[PDB]
Amino acid sequence: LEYSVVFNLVLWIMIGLALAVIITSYNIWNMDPGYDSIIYRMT
Amino acid sequence: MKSIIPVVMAGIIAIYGLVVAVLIANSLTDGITLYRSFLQLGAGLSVGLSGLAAGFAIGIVGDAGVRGTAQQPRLFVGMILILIFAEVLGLYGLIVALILSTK
Amino acid sequence: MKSIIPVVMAGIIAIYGLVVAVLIANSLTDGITLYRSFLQLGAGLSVGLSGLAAGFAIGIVGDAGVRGTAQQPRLFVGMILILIFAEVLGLYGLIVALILSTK
Amino acid sequence: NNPEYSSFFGVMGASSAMVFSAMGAAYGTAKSGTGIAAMSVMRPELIMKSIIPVVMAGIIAIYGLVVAVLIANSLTDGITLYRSFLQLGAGLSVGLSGLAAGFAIGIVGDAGVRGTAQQPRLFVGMILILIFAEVLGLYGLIVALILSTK
Amino acid sequence: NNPEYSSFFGVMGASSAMVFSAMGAAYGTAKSGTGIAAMSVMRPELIMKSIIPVVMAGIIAIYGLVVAVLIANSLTDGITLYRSFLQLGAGLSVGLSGLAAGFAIGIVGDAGVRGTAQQPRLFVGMILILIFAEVLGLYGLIVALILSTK
Amino acid sequence: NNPEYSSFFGVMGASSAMVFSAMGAAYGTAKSGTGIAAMSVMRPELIMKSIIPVVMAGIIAIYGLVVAVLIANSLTDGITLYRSFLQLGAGLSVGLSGLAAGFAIGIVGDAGVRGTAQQPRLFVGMILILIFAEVLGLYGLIVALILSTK
Amino acid sequence: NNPEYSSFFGVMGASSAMVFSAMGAAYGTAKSGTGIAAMSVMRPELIMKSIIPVVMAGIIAIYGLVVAVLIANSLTDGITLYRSFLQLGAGLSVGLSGLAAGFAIGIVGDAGVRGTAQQPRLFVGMILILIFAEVLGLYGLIVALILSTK
Amino acid sequence: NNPEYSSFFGVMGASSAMVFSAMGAAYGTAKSGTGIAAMSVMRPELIMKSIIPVVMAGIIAIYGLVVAVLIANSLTDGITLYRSFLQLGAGLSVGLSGLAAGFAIGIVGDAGVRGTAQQPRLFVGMILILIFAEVLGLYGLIVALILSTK
Amino acid sequence: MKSIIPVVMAGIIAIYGLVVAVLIANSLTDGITLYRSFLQLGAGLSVGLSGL
Amino acid sequence: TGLELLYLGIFVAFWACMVVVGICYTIFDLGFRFDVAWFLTETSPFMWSNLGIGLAISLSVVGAAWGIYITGSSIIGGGVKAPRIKTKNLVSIIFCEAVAIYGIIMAIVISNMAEPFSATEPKAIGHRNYHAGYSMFGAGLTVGLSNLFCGVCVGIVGSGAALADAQNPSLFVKILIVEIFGSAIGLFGVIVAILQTSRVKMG
Amino acid sequence: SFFPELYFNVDNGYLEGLVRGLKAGVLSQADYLNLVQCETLEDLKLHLQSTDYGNFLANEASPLTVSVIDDKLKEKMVVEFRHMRNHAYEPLASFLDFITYSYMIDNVILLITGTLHQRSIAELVPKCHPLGSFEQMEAVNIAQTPAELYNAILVDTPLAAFFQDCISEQDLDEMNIEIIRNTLYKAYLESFYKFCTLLGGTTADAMCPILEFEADRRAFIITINSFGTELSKEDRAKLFPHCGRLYPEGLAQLARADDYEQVKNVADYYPEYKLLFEGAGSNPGDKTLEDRFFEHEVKLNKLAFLNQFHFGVFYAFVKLKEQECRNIVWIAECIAQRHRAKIDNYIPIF
Amino acid sequence: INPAPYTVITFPFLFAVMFGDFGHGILMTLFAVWMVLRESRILSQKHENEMFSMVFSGRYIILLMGLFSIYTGLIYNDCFSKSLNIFGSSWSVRPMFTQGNWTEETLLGSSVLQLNPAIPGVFGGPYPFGIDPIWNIATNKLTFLNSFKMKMSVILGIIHMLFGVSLSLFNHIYFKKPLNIYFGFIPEIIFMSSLFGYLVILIFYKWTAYDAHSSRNAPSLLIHFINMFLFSYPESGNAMLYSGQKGIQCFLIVVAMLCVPWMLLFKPLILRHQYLRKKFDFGDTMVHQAIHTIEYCLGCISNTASYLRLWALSLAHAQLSEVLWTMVIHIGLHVRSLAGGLGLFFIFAAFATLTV
Amino acid sequence: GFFSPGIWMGLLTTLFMLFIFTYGLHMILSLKTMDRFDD
Repeated sequence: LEYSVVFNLVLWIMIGLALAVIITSYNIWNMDPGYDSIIYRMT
Repeated sequence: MKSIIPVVMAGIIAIYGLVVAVLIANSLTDGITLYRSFLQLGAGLSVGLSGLAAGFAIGIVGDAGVRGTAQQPRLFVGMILILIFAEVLGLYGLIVALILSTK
Repeated sequence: MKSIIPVVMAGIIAIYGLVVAVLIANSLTDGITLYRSFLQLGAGLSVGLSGLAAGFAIGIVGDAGVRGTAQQPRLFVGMILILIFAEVLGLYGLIVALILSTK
Repeated sequence: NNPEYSSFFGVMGASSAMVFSAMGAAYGTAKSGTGIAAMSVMRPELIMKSIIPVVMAGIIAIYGLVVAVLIANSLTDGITLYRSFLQLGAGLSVGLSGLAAGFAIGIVGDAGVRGTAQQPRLFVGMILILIFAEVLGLYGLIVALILSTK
Repeated sequence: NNPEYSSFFGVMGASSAMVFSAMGAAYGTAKSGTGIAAMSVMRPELIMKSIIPVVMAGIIAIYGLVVAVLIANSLTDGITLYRSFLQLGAGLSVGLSGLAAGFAIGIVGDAGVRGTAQQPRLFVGMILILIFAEVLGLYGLIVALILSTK
Repeated sequence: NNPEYSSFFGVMGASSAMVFSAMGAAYGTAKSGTGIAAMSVMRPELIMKSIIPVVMAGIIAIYGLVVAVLIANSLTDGITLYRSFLQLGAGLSVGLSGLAAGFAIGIVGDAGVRGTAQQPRLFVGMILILIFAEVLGLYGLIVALILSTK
Repeated sequence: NNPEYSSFFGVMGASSAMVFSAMGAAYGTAKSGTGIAAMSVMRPELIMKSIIPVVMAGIIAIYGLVVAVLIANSLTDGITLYRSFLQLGAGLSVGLSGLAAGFAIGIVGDAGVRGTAQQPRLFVGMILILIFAEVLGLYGLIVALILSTK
Repeated sequence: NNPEYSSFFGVMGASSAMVFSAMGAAYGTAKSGTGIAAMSVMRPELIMKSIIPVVMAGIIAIYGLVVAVLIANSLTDGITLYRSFLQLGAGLSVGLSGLAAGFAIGIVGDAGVRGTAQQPRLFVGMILILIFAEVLGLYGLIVALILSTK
Repeated sequence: MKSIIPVVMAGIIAIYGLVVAVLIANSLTDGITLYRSFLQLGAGLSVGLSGL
Repeated sequence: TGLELLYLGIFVAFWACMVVVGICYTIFDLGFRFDVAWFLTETSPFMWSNLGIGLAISLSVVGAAWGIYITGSSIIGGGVKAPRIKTKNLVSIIFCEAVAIYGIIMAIVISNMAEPFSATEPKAIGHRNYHAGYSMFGAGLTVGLSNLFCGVCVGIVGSGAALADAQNPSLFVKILIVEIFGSAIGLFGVIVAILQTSRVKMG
Repeated sequence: SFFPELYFNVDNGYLEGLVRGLKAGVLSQADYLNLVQCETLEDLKLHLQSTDYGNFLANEASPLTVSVIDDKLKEKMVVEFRHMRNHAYEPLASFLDFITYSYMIDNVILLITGTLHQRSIAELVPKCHPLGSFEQMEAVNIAQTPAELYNAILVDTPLAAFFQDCISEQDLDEMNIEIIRNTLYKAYLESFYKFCTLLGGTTADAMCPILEFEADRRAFIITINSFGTELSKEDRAKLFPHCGRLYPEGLAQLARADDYEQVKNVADYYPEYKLLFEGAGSNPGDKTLEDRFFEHEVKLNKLAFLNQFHFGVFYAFVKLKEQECRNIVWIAECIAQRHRAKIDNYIPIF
Repeated sequence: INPAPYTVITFPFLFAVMFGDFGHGILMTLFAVWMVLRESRILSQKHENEMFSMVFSGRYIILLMGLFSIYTGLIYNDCFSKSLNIFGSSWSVRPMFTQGNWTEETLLGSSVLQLNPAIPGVFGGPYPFGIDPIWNIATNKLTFLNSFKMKMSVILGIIHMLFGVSLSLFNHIYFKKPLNIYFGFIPEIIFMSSLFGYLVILIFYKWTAYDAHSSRNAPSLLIHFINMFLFSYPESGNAMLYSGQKGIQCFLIVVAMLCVPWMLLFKPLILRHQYLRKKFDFGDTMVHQAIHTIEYCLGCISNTASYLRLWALSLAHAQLSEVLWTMVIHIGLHVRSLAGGLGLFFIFAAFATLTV
Repeated sequence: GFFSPGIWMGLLTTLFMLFIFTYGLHMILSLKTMDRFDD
């Protein structure tokens, strides 16, 4: 009974956590170590 | 020879991936009260994303530190020292995973 | 040696996450009244997000202050101050988590 | 008699109030601190002058703490689904107000720090502009406190 | 008779009212601070003048706060689902109008501040476009005040 | 009898009739106006020659508006719900075809700006290309008229 | 016997036909026309020789219109609910096939315009390629002529 | 027993077939025409030995239409929900196969044409690529016809 | 001439999918067990993605 | 540039989920669980009235603001050396506040008819009000977006006009004609709105 | 596409207004004729004072020479360019950074050859063309060591990306400085074209044709002058930027060209350069080919001003105004030597 | 004070608890002894492998590591995931378990496990050393073992950092800094003790004051600690350890709070007072002491939490060894007589390689 | 069924609110600092 409300709540929480983890993953993926100092020497 | 240092330690993330995975591949059954099942889901995703965290940090930091060791040999000590915390993080993941796999 | 403090701060944020994590884990059962369990969920989200903010701040500021102190030594103390501020953010999150763990 | 799952929205309010302001402070301090590390390196005579955005981000974090703790300590099981929604609205309100305030103070603080590197006259007006964003956060806190005790 | 879930529309309205107007005020402060920081190095004698759009962005925040506090006062539990709907519409409308007015104020502010940096003759015109933007913000306030009683 | 809510299809018929068509109209006018502002800078004698795309963007607006007025005249409460399907289809058709003709006349128009700016001879040709686009707009109109009165 | 909403599919069929074909013709006049405005600056003598792709886009418009009106006059209230599917599929097919010949013509004509500018011998092939594009238009019309009457 | 959505699915099969085939052929003709327009200037004489990939995109269109019209002619109302499955699968398979084939034809034709602008011997290997483009098209055709007979 | 090897090979990649698809068509029927249709879908999408 | 990637991912996931659910429902022949009457009969016309008003004012506000800053940036850029620009180009900002009033007055037109129902059972109760408040919604969003794009076009055209007026102010009216056209399109929007709100009645 | 015409104004309205105003402030052919009606340098100063130019020789030496007016024009260019650049944002700032690299290359060429032959850095500092900056340390006071300046170029100087192809100081000593600058110039054009194509809007439409023509021009004249000098044909072809209509075909015939008429035949296939070569009669006492090229570039700059939503306007006024400065200089030279019979040897700026 | 002599013994003990195994300790003591017996030969021999040189230079470090590793392997009662049986597992009498109302329990036991109950009145008794091997085979070992391992790690960390804080006093005594004693060591050590010593004695008090007669609605350590920290004192819901404890906890919290002002501002205020008497930036020195207080307090809390790495790595080793036993040497045991041993040969070869 | 009718309009209102909010957030993320100053 009232399975709809449970379905809505679980969907919302799951997508929210998915959004947070995915945006954090995208963030940490594209870090820039600087591309300078000795990195100049290594290009 | 120094090139191998961060990679042997990178293997520990995979070791941890086996730690709970094999444990639960052995301890699984059919007549489950459906709540321990949830606990195991939580443990697995926790240790896994901790593996992601340790992998990210180890890759980038071992990279940068081994550049700075290829230039300055003194940097080696700090390279190892900073490397410590990545496996500390993976350890924290495995801690919570074992607690949930046994609670 | 003087440049390792922010790494220790990252470790402390790992402490902030892990203490609440294990506190939620060991405070578990199957027949819960659905109230405290929900509170544990909210506490976990709060402490995790606070720890993530602390991680971002500590990484960025540690890099900036490390590259700064080498040129101008007068920036080292201010770097340390901002590290304290990041720890205080983590502690804010920890405070609300502990309040929600026993409400 | 009360609706089920009623009290949950207020707790999500506390969590949002906390986390959004935490993001705001974590950003307001970070870019300002990079500004300090880039400016003070060659004019270190203004180290003590340019800590104001950091204290302001701290104030935003304190607003987040006080609202979150106030909501967390008012919780119960017997809510009529009408207190929880108000607590949710208050929490989201103050949290994102602190978030926007944090962004504003961080960018303005970096800009003003570099500007007073070039021109000492800015300092007081810079502080005034910082007061503006802090008072925006204060407005958000006003509405949140009116809703929390409602 | 009273429909269930009747209370969440209007509180979210008041939220949106103070939220989006706060975003607009943040926009104004953000852009005008970058302005003043860029400017006073060359001509430090016009700092007091460049606070013109900043106070006005604060006034946009006041518009949003006024509506939000009004709706906060007027809420209740025994709603026939009508008043909460009026509150929702009024609040969201004033919020988005504050957002628009604030952004316009901000970027017009930085631009006209530059125009004053070079040509002093553009300063009165800068105030002109700012007053028109503030009239827009005041429309945003006034129509929402009408809606909360319609 | 008439199923309830049946008029909704027709009212979106009116909306979708005019909305996208007017998007296109004001896009074409907008962009041709900027190109012709550049023209106004570089030579003034072809200003009578520059009014061409704008009036035809107006024609696109008419293509939308006539259908929209037809629907808004045929509106009522007890609609059979089988004419309203035609009303909705006609609306979305004429609207987006007005959008089609709109950006088409726009891009061809500002191409023609520079084309006639350097060579007065290409004026006739670019008018021909323009006329094709309003033939497309009339296409967008006629099926809408057929369906809305079928 | 046939349920409500049975007539619905056919009108979107006719619509989508004319919609997508209008998009195709709009893009045909889009790219090639601007190519003319860029090319004919230095070769105004070929003003009459490159109208062919534009009229070809017009022909795509004709195809769309013909199928659209064909469905418009063949629809009814008491439809079997299969003819509605046939008309929907036919209209979708021919419309986006018009769109297909549309971007094919646009790109090919834009290339052929300045290709004729540099080497006038390219005219022998350009209209042949445009004929291939219009063959694809005919392909769409063929499928539309089979499905609608089916 | 026999549903109407079975006929719907078969019609969408034939549609998607010719749809995606037209997409591929139009894209192939576009890229090929750009390639010819690039090569034609320095090599005016090979305008008659360059239409080949356009004809072969035509062949992909042959495949798309023969399957589409074949499925269209087999449509009926008394479908046991099985031949509808076969028709839908056949149509979508041949369609996207033609899409991929035309994409390959466009890219390889443009690249080979640009290579042949100075290398007449590349013509042979270019045909060698073209044959496998048609192999992909044929593989789009094969199973689709098999399903149309199943 | 010699450079044509990867293109013949690309054709072979499409052979891998086409032949199996014809096999599915051979084994396809209206009255299927709801368990052979399953294996047909599994095999088909698997070989397709491997070929991609 | 990750924000547009996020939006594209959101849209793709939403559309794919809708398609999958629809084909599954058609496959299993579910008994009108996708009940349109359920989606619609449970819709309060107060939505229709209130959101019509809100969109009508909001979109007008947004477009008028857009024209305001576009003209502001352009005039401020052009007045660096040609300050005579401000003699003329303020008519554009007047047109922006005209873009505002076109929506505000029609918001009042809709708001005059705010009334209650005192009806609970959807079937055959308030048949007229159902179409009336809806139509208020349709007209409101129509006039809103109408004034919106009208303000957008007027603004960017006024930008072009100002940057042309920098070097020669004599051609300003020759450029202002196209702003008049844009105003005419906005008026078309207002007229469709009044035709959509002239045969409605609430409660 | 829809991406342009919306975001551009939001962050470049003021700069577009300023650059359009400075464009409107150019000197017409009437102003040039008025200046030509001077017969003296003092009257030239007065004619400059009748416009926004002039009024700069006040508080200076009474006698007037070419160098004074050249320095004043250059200083005005530098002041306005720096003033505009300072008030900019990153999408435009990268553009202006490319515009500055076009002279960074010349300055780095100047700096080297003052170390292979031991010369002070500070004495070269004023010699550097303005807009040079080089406010970064460790390029100053290199102890006259080629390794030191090479490391300073790789580290501090933003040209390290281009210097990833000119390395190890082996090219620095063995191979001719002119070819070093030519190779770096080609690489810089390639990078600039790629960055422009990344911004696929009105900016791409404005700057792709101009750079295309510029590269094709350079390859043509490279082949023109290479005949009389010692140069491997491959070493000539490697200096042709690939961002031109010549690269798909035409560069090769230039690579194997041997005389002026063969280069003419290569240009014949392209009418856009056929007209420029035909107008370039090379007669004794008429305009020359590079004058035709300058006219082409100037009219393309004027064409660029017809659109409002491109960053190209800034590059356009820079080129047009330095061309105006060159015209002023040439008229000054004609006045000074009393060769008024050659006053009509300057390209107008419309 | 040189910390090396104290490290000589601290560090082996911490590495032993971090490597808490008997057999592995034996193997790596054998390695270290092989280094030491081959001292002279290795000394007169070039070894370009710098890893070998670095491990060899601290070879006696490795000897200490391994000695303490063996000792902890004995106390933890583990040796390749196996407990040592001195046959002293005298706690649970099984025939008496049958006597304890468990009649024909095996009939149900053919599908269930039937955990032994607490205090049947007939059980009781410790094990001679370490843990009883019955827990080595139990399923509740995870709940039973890991908990006191956690608490143990807390205890050890507290004692170690106590020792460090005493070393700071010894520095103060040597260098004649009475300010670093009155406002320094004394206030901060009482600050730390007034929380953590109370925690320790509470832990031991519960361990020796509550048994399974009071298991039902027994107290909880963490709940009581939270009650202390938050000044919450519910009447019921948590069995009270002893009467009047609320006032004692309040006093302890109050003195912990009263310890802050000393290091906070009493020393710099005295510096300013003495300086003014003699007549030095007050603000800078005040900030220095502020960061000193912050770093001390936050370091204390973070260290007290981070000593659970002890527990973490101990569990990690224990579970790794158990898995290695359950997967590798477990499958080598089979009913088959000869083929079983032949397979066991290579199975244990792989076992040994992976173990080392 | 699949949904509780008492909260569908609420869901739609939340969707519109988050749409306008993500518009605002997309706008505020385009902000950025100022580079070196003019004199």
